[PDB]
Amino acid sequence: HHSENIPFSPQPPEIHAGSWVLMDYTTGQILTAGNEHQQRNPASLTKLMTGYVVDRAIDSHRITPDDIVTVGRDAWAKDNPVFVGSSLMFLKEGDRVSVRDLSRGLIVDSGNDACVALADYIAGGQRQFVEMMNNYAEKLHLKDTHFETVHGLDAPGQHSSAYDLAVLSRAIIHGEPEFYHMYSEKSLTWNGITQQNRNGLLWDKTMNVDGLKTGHTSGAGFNLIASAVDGQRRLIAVVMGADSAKGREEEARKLLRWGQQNFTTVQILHRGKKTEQEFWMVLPKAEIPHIKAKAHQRVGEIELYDRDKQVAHWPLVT
Repeated sequence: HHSENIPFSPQPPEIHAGSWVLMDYTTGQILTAGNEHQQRNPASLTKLMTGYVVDRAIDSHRITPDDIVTVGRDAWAKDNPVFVGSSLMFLKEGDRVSVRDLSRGLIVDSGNDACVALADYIAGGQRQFVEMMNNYAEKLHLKDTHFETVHGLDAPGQHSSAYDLAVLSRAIIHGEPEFYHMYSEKSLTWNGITQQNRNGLLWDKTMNVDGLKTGHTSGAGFNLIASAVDGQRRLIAVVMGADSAKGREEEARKLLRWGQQNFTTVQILHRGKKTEQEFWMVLPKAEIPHIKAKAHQRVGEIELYDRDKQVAHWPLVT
């Protein structure tokens, strides 16, 4: 399924980073969070939004992943100082490439060239694509978020928040199914060059992480967006401003592990003896044995209890 405060929530672990959000997928509920709204430069994480515009372009049928795109000199790292040092798909002017293979270059390689080529194809140009990136931050209520460039390079004005990126990540996971799946592909070969997905957590042999993206912000630490499944439930950990690359891996998997062991996401409501609503909730596992629920329409209300404390309330029907 996809949709204030968690009752009797155990104490959060201490988190060594600037900012953090651990969020539930089904509900969007924050399980824990520190300094989550502080404006911080996202660096390459801007590319989550870039992929999202591509996803939404496919979803509205304006493009298709089979569409054959021609690479302008725009999307070629030779002669563009904007690109040197940065990560690339290594496209050449005159290359004819699928939307799909450009989406893989974006995601798996974090290809800055690929962003430009997708941008020109999708909006007709770089600045119109950023207009769309800002329109989709505004639709999604990313109140701390503003973009300037299609790849996050040469963009000192751009900014986001741990919270906003949690929200954007949930929208990404909830979009086109085969788009999100490309975040889990471990490698891409393009024009004779093979490169590795930079998200180390994908190879973790203790979870099912199909996560998003890692990054770094000149003089503001190390950042991460992971997401993990366990059975029928998904968590999203954003970490920002960790000391070191090893920190953000350990802090992100410390968050997700504490999420996984101590909480569950459950179906409270459905169709029966008590609603018209289906309703899902994030609860501590220790709280599951303590939850109690005390013409066409009707006139009472349902009052959900955890132990002897009411938490939420909805009308009573039939």
